[PDB]
Amino acid sequence: GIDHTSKQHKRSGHRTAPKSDNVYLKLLVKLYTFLARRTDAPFNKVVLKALFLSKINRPPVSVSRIARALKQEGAANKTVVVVGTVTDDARIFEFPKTTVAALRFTAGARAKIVKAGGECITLDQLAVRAPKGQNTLILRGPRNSREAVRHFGMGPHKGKAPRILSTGRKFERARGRRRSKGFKV
Amino acid sequence: ASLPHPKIVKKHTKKFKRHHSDRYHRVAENWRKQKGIDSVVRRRFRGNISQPKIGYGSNKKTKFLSPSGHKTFLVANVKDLETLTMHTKTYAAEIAHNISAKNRVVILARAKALGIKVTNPKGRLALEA
Amino acid sequence: SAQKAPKWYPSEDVAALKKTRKAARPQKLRASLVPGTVLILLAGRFRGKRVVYLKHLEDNTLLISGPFKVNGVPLRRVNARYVIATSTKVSVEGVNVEKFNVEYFAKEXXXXXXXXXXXXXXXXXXKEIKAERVEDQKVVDKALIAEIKKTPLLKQYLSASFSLKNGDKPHMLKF
RNA sequence: AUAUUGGCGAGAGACCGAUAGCGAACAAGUACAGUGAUGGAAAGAUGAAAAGAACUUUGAAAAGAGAGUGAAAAAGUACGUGAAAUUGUUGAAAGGGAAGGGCAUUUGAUCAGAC
RNA sequence: GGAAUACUGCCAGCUGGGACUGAGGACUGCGACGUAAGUCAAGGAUGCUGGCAUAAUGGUUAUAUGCCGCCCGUCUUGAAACACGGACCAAGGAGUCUAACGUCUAUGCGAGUGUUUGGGUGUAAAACCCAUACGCGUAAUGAAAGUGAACGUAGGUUGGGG
RNA sequence: GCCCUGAAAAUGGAUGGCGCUCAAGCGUGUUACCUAUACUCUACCGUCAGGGUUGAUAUGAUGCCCUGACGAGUAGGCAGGCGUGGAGGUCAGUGACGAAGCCUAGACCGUAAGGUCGGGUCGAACGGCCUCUAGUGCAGAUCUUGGUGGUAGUAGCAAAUA
RNA sequence: UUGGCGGAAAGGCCUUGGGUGCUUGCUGGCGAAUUGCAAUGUCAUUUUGCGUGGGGAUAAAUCAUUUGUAUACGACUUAGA
Ligand SMILES: [Mg+2]
Ligand SMILES: [Mg+2]
Ligand SMILES: [Mg+2]
Ligand SMILES: [Mg+2]
Ligand SMILES: [Mg+2]
Ligand SMILES: [Mg+2]
Ligand SMILES: [Mg+2]
Ligand SMILES: [Mg+2]
Ligand SMILES: [Mg+2]
Ligand SMILES: [Mg+2]
Ligand SMILES: [Mg+2]
Ligand SMILES: [Mg+2]
Ligand SMILES: [Mg+2]
Ligand SMILES: [Mg+2]
Ligand SMILES: [Mg+2]
Ligand SMILES: [Mg+2]
Ligand SMILES: [Mg+2]
Ligand SMILES: [Mg+2]
Ligand SMILES: [Mg+2]
Ligand SMILES: [Mg+2]
Ligand SMILES: [Mg+2]
Ligand SMILES: [Mg+2]
Ligand SMILES: [Mg+2]
Ligand SMILES: [Mg+2]
Ligand SMILES: [Mg+2]
Ligand SMILES: [Mg+2]
Ligand SMILES: [Mg+2]
Ligand SMILES: [Mg+2]
Ligand SMILES: [Mg+2]
Ligand SMILES: [Mg+2]
Ligand SMILES: [Mg+2]
Ligand SMILES: [Mg+2]
Ligand SMILES: [Mg+2]
Ligand SMILES: [Mg+2]
Ligand SMILES: [Mg+2]
Ligand SMILES: [Mg+2]
Ligand SMILES: [Mg+2]
Ligand SMILES: [Mg+2]
Ligand SMILES: [Mg+2]
Ligand SMILES: [Mg+2]
Ligand SMILES: [Mg+2]
Ligand SMILES: [Mg+2]
Ligand SMILES: [Mg+2]
Ligand SMILES: [Mg+2]
Ligand SMILES: [Mg+2]
Repeated sequence: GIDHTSKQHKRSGHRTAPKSDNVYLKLLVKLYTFLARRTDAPFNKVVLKALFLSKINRPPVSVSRIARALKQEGAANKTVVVVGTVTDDARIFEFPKTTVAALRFTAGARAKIVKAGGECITLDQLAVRAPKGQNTLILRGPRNSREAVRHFGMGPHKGKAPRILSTGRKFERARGRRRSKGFKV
Repeated sequence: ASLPHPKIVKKHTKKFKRHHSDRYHRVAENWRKQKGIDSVVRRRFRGNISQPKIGYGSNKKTKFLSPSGHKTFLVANVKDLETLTMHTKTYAAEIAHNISAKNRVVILARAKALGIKVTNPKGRLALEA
Repeated sequence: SAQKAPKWYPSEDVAALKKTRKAARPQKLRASLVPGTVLILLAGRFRGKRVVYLKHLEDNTLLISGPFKVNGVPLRRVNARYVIATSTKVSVEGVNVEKFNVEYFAKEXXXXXXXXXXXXXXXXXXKEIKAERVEDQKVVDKALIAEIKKTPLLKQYLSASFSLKNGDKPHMLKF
């Protein structure tokens, strides 16, 4: 037989196609999967892997996080691609013009960007303008801010958050959380 | 009456009866994998019965092909029969077991006109005989 | 529907074969066989008889006489591998042989309606021979027979049939 | 305005379909057991209509054989369909302290594709 | 003094016999022989001929013969066991529903979100429509009284897809 | 070194047996030979990986095609499937010119779960596909209810005078 | 056909004498094909049933009945024209 130096038939960890049944979503793939083939343009490969992600890994990108990136030196006229949803923010005021191509815009977010004289584009109108993806800025949402991960790797002295239903002083504040009662963590 | 195709080799022709299906009457002949911990079948001792497994797979070119070199597509009535018209060198119409003696003469007679192989040409129609 | 109509069906176009590279070269006979050599027929109707080798035909067979007026084997085709060639020899020089080709030996075309109808119903339907063959058998023989009267005992030899006796170990016997 | 596994009256159902569903689809809280408190079953389907087999014959008689009713008696009040264990008859086969199975072929039986 | 032979090795030296396989299906490639057109053993089998079409080949099945094959389930380090259950057959027969939750995935909307307690209406337990609240979220932290998140383009450094 | 004495166990008895004595014994050496699911080569099945292609140009883009590697498995995890009762949709599906059920060392499809046809019986309803739902798949539990064997024409049918 | 020999399981082995076929010891004359280029290309020896023609011979056993030298029952042993 063989001596196997690694596990056999082991399939790559990666999503090869969106686990969603959304018809229109699978269309988008059909487009970009063809572009990833017939252009070099590392950009297109990035988008294709992006379409596949689960909703947890396509966290919302604020409007203000777009505004921030357009203030990076020399970036003014770049068009910013977000695969995922763009959302509104009430916190910024004076908003630049530009263009933003995304999977989804919430209503407020769309009204925010057009009222500034800008433009809202889908992923395909993005491919017609930029087949290679010329002059485009790809952004990602802050995926470690998600609530659930406050609990990850929970363990002594890890500074992580106990999974718990309701918080008051009678809940897990006593023995092992302070030196007066037993020890501290 | 068909496309040429490679020669069909079934590669295992025994039926794979269940272990001990012969010995006890309560045990039916449909296959079932022996799950037991001591089992001499599950462990593959020499001279015990074969187990079905994917290696006995049939060639993709000839799979679902009848000996006549056809696939057999089940047909309930005259308007079904007419879905096969193009593929007449590929698929061979079978007539559904429950069709009446009277409607079969109409299926057969209409499939003669289209040149389609019927795989059970003598139904209750030779039963009129 | 008794069964739901499939989503594909294949194309009924039957693809042509690839251009094959095989050339039909000339067959090369083994060393032993030379025109005039005496042969031993190893199967068939005349199996066991010893016979005389004339020409090598286009279809890779061997033209044969024997000759007929001796051992009663006619002109005939024989496949090269069904023979044992002996080391003894007669001169085929004065023999024509230039006439006989593959077409000459062509069997009469058999009919599928007549070979069922005349074979089954009449089992007494009798064979006949083309007057031609029987004459061109004569011609061959009168040259051959005249040569066979040169060497002693040869005439008896060809008429007498060959077989293995006890203790005969064919991997030994020289022939 | 809230409750409601009881009582009376209606309406339903992605519920069960006679070993299920109430214990109980039927003369069931019956028959039957126990001193008693209690315990507590089995059991639906001939056919559209009994038209449920006159009459002949054999037997002491049940019955049998014919006959006839019937679309059907391969529906005969042992009754729709009628599985398996198990059993009888006929047929085929084999058999020196079990039988049965796997690989391969001979012999016999048998059968599809063929065009 | 002169050779020969054995032994070990090489040949992009030559030839005879034998058995198994024939995948693929237009052409694309690498080559070879050629003065030349072209041919070839060069990215996988074709050419010639015979018998039979008819139970013959093949399938199934009974049987014989060679060789192999302990009785299944189960606990056990270890079961053919002188460990346990199993005479036989049919029907029944064992990870379910709910309250609250975790990770993951899907869908909606998105700094918001959740119509269905209730009200409106209705082809009536459906479907459709809706006020105010309330839940969870948008702020933490302390036992508490209590305080409550921009020196800087929301900072510097090192990587970092695009 | 070999061989012998030393050397005694219970049913009959075990270099596996037969039997072998310049061996068919022991020591050694040289070749030839037999044979595994191992190795090599080819075909086919599946899995994984890397890659090509709807560019206007018929019938699957979860598709077609190319190349390579790999394939033991209890407890256990995941994936694709077959089967059953009911539900929404659909084939203007099948049916008294025979629906379902049962029978069949008759045929075909599938690695298999099973599916399909033919014949016999039978007499009123029933399937394919896309989805929904579950009281959804049996060989075992000294399982539960009913039915029936071997045992077996056997044990037995013998107190109280006839 | 004349004689002999063979009891280990002899079922055969020699021999006299004539009849009859063949004789490749030698010398000749005719025939063979087409079974088509190979297909065991069938010839052997075992029983058993019928059929023609001739020779031949012309019985027993069991049950039932019966004895008791025997006996669980069969079996055994006797007798009966
Ligand atoms: Mg391997
Ligand atoms: Mg099969
Ligand atoms: Mg074990
Ligand atoms: Mg109530
Ligand atoms: Mg009940
Ligand atoms: Mg009592
Ligand atoms: Mg009944
Ligand atoms: Mg009635
Ligand atoms: Mg009837
Ligand atoms: Mg009964
Ligand atoms: Mg009754
Ligand atoms: Mg009945
Ligand atoms: Mg039975
Ligand atoms: Mg050498
Ligand atoms: Mg080929
Ligand atoms: Mg040239
Ligand atoms: Mg055969
Ligand atoms: Mg053995
Ligand atoms: Mg133990
Ligand atoms: Mg065991
Ligand atoms: Mg023991
Ligand atoms: Mg125990
Ligand atoms: Mg027991
Ligand atoms: Mg000793
Ligand atoms: Mg011994
Ligand atoms: Mg010894
Ligand atoms: Mg040994
Ligand atoms: Mg030995
Ligand atoms: Mg030795
Ligand atoms: Mg791939
Ligand atoms: Mg495995
Ligand atoms: Mg089905
Ligand atoms: Mg149910
Ligand atoms: Mg039916
Ligand atoms: Mg059966
Ligand atoms: Mg259950
Ligand atoms: Mg069951
Ligand atoms: Mg059972
Ligand atoms: Mg089990
Ligand atoms: Mg039991
Ligand atoms: Mg009993
Ligand atoms: Mg008794
Ligand atoms: Mg009594
Ligand atoms: Mg007694
Ligand atoms: Mg008494």
